[PDB]
Order: sequence, then structure tokens, then C-alpha cells
Amino acid sequence: AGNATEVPANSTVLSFCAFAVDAAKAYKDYLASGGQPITNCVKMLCTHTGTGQAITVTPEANMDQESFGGASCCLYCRCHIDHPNPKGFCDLKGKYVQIPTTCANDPVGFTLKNTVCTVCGMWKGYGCSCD
Amino acid sequence: NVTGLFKDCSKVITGLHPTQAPTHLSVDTKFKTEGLCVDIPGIPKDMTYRRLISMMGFKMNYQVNGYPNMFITREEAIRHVRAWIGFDVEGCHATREAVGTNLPLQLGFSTGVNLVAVPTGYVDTPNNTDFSRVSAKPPPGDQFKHLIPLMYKGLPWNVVRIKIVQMLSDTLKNLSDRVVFVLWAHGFELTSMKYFVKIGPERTCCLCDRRATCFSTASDTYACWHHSIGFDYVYNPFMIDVQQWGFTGNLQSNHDLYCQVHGNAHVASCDAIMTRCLAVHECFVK
Ligand SMILES: COC(=O)c1[nH]nc2c1CCCC2
Ligand SMILES: [Zn+2]
Ligand SMILES: [Zn+2]
Ligand SMILES: [Zn+2]
Ligand SMILES: [Zn+2]
Repeated sequence: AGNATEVPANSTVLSFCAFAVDAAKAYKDYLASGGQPITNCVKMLCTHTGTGQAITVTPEANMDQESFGGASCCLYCRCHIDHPNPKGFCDLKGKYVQIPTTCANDPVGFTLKNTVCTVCGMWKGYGCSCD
Repeated sequence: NVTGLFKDCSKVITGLHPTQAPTHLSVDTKFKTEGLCVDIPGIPKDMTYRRLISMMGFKMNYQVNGYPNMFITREEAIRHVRAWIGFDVEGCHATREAVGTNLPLQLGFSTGVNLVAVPTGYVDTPNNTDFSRVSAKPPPGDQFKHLIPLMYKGLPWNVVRIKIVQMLSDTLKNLSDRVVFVLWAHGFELTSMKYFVKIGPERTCCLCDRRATCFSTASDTYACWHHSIGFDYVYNPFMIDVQQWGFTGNLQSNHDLYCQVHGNAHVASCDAIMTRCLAVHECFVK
């Protein structure tokens, strides 16, 4: 009974992060010890003529990016654990997330390490036009 | 190839919107095309779902520098016999809004303690995972009749985990710097540990040089068994599955080969006492 959400290639990393005190640090450490990044993300088919903004209502990848379903790029959504926000709610679930193509092999790790500029809406170091 | 870990146990026929699905597998078929997913204009997200997510099937087989192994060898367990605590859990089944997973109901230890939890599960929603009470029932059958009254005597998990830490700390503080949970067929015991165990690199206590055995979500601090009052999580426990030592039948039949002072009273604590006892006879007697 029920419907599977996951594949065996992610069992180890998701179990490790689901038990960790610090899930983001555990994911970073798992990668540094030679582990494979989380796969089975929701990658979108799009026209690559989007705005390039980081977090959007519909896919907005430009030619330097890929668009993904937001929950699938969030370590806390993937492990079904608490979000480290005051109210415990997610900023990626229910949105699409644009990821630079050069980082698209690890969308979960990308969102853990990077920050969106509040002024222009683009990733700091990957599109932000503020400085 | 799929796994049962994080299986969606809801009764909703359809999958999720691409922005809400945790994985490609969980996106509804209607969005799948050309090897990927598409956003379909006019097809909205679902803003009211509650989908129970199964915690059955954890695999603690990672090798990450600085993080200890949870599962240990028979030889390592033997050196730490003073840390042995038999552990068994009897579960109840998800019902009504969900089906297909087991939730911890009675947690039993070789100390003779049984703790009863409110049936609680990990329910995905549009905004987060809600760790909450879920509809449940004991499995049907005369061997599971004793669990019926326990369905209304449970304590909330925030209380249960404090009690586990207090019990382990009182039992082990003068015996060992760690805990080794002694298990028989570990799958459900490992699922139950998700509710009261955290892991990470080896740490020292906040008030001394002993290794940390407990963690507090109140202050994000670590403590040994002596300094853990009020602490809510067991930190970096160890464990061993006795069934993986070559036994062929059930727990009781193997326990009874070496011991006769532990009559099966059919409770989680009795299974926990029998598992520790069998391991002790196998490693130390004759
Ligand atoms: C403005 O703060 C942010 O940069 C930010 N807010 N939410 C997220 C991020 C970056 C990572 C994904 C989720
Ligand atoms: Zn999330
Ligand atoms: Zn900017
Ligand atoms: Zn201490
Ligand atoms: Zn015995």
C-alpha cells in the first residue's frame, strides 16, 4: 500500500541527514567524504527564455540556468525534517528554483550554500546586479 | 528501482504539483513528458494536502569522516557489555487518512521500562513536514490484543524522549560512556530511533571532558549521562542486531536455549530483556 517517492541511490544520504543534529553540515560532510549528491530532483522542461530570478511562480530559467521544482531542491523537504526558520515553513516548496547550469548536478547543495539578493531577486555571485 | 523509505502513505490517487513534490517520482503523471516535468498553465498547486510519509527503511551505511558508525561489530559490542540496553518496539498501523506504515506505540527496554507514545507520524504539507498525531490502530489478531488499551494511554513524543534520556542516563552514568542498544530484527527499532536520536561528529559534554551521549534542542548543547537533566535527545548511540549472528528461528526460541528465568510475558520490555539476555549468554557464558 502507498506510493514510493524515493530511489535506492538516495537511501544512505537521506537517512544520514534525517538523523543529524545539523542536516546541512551532514550533507556537506557526506559530499566531502565522496558521497553522491541527492538525485531524483524535479527538473523542468522549459524554453530557457526566463527572467533568471532565483525563486519564481513558474519556471524562469535563462540560458545559463536550469529550472527545478522548489521542494525537490530543499534538503529539509527531501528529508522530511524541520526547516531552520523561526516559523518552520519553507521558502522553496510551492515555487520553482533556478539553478546555474554549472551547479545543476547538485541542486540541493546549491540552495544550502547560496543566498538570493532581496533587491534584484537573483542569486548572489550568480546573477545579482547589485555590486 | 524504488525504495519504501519516505513512501507516501496517503490515499490521494494523484501525485503532486512539480513545485510541491519532494521528488520526480512523486510528481503526478500528468506533468511528465520528454524525460522531465512541465509546468502546465491553468493547473494549480494543492494548498490543503496532508500526506503521511513512511519512516520505514533507513540505511545507516554511510562512511563519513568524523561521524561514528552506529552499528558495531560483535567484538566491539563485547568490550562495551556494560553499555548494553536491550530495546524493542511494538507498533500500531496507520489507518483512515493513510495506510502502509508502522508508528511506535510501546517502547520497551531491558531495564524493565515500557513507555507508551501517542501514535505520531511525519505528515508532509504545502509548507513543511508536520510531526503530528495520526489515526492509528493496533494490528488485528489475538497476539496484539494487549496493545488495545495502549492506544489511549500514550504520552506526546516531546515527553517520551525526555523520559528515555532520563532512564538511560540514570542506568548508565556509572557503567559506561555510551549506550549500545541490543536489538533483534532492527528495522522498526531504527525507525523508532528517528523519534528520539540525533547524530553527528563525536563531541564532549558541556560541563566535563566525557563524550556527549545526549543533546538538547532547548540550548543546542551536548551532555554526558551525568549532566543530561532536561535533555531531549540521545546523541550518537551505538547498536547491534543479535539476529545477524547466525540464529535461525524467532527471538524466544533462541533465548530459551540458554535461559529459563525470563518467561515470555509478551510486552516490548520482555522482548528487550530477552534480546539482551540472549546476547549475554552467547558472548559470555561457557
Ligand atoms: C533572502 O534570503 C535568501 O537568500 C533565501 N531565502 N530563502 C532561501 C534563500 C536562499 C536559499 C533558498 C531559500
Ligand atoms: Zn523545504
Ligand atoms: Zn542584487
Ligand atoms: Zn558531563
Ligand atoms: Zn533470559
